[PDB]
Amino acid sequence: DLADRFAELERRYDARLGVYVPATGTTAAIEYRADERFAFCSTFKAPLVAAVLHQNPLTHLDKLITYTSDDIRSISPVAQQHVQTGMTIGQLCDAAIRYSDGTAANLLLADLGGPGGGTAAFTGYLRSLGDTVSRLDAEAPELNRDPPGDERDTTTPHAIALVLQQLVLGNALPPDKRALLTDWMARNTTGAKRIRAGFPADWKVIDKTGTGDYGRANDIAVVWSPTGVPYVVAVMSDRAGGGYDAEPREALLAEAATCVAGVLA
Ligand SMILES: *C(=O)[C@@H](NC(=O)[C@H](N)c1ccc(O)cc1)[C@@H]1N[C@@H](C(=O)O)C(C)(C)S1
Repeated sequence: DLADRFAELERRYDARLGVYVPATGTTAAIEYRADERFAFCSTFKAPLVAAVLHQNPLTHLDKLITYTSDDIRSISPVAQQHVQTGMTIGQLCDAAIRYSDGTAANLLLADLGGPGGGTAAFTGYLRSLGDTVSRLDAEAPELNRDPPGDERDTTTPHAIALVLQQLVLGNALPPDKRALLTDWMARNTTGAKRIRAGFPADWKVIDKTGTGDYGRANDIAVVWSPTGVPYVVAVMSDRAGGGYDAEPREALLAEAATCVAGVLA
């Protein structure tokens, strides 16, 4: 029994786990704590890139953005290396998705513009996709730090799955922009030990991870069966019982995904 297996994993990792897989074709939706709020952490960077792509002509990707020492305020594997030269919008999108670069995401928020350094426009983009649940209130590093239960900077496995479905599988973006977002998530470097780890090699996986304080570990993915049948998989977790410094536990996500993959096979 699936709910029993997820609850077993919660006890194993002293965690709260949320899972959603939308209904499609002949599979019922898979849901576990799917309507409970979890911190976005870096998972927001996927719809952020979509927002930026949607808002501008495709060749806005070629615009050079400059930034300085005081803009590096969070884990930023790429932006720290290019600080002397700047990064184009396309480079920033690439880094935000593939390396979960915090500075890149902060600069992309500013590019979107408006109140809250872009967080309000980001939230408005989600509302345009019918997501009345999610909210972004802060940028990096603050967005990963809200106390357990606080609704700031949260989504739900249900809400973010439906957003990702529209972005990758549906028609939220035109095909060319859709393909850019899909390819960056396909080439993600941070996700090998999460949803990817729970699906057989002959299934295609694209994803965006998130990791935060209070043992937060998330992953949102689109997977394709060996016959090209796609599914959206959202797994979110925290370990609030260990306090602020609780270790995120990727293995929880790998195990949850293995259970999901068993049902979808
Ligand atoms: C978004 O989730 C980002 N999270 C980190 O910036 C955050 N400071 C943090 C990282 C790791 C911890 O143990 C605690 C807080 C980036 N996205 C993450 C991811 O998995 O995608 C990282 C790649 C770790 S950093």
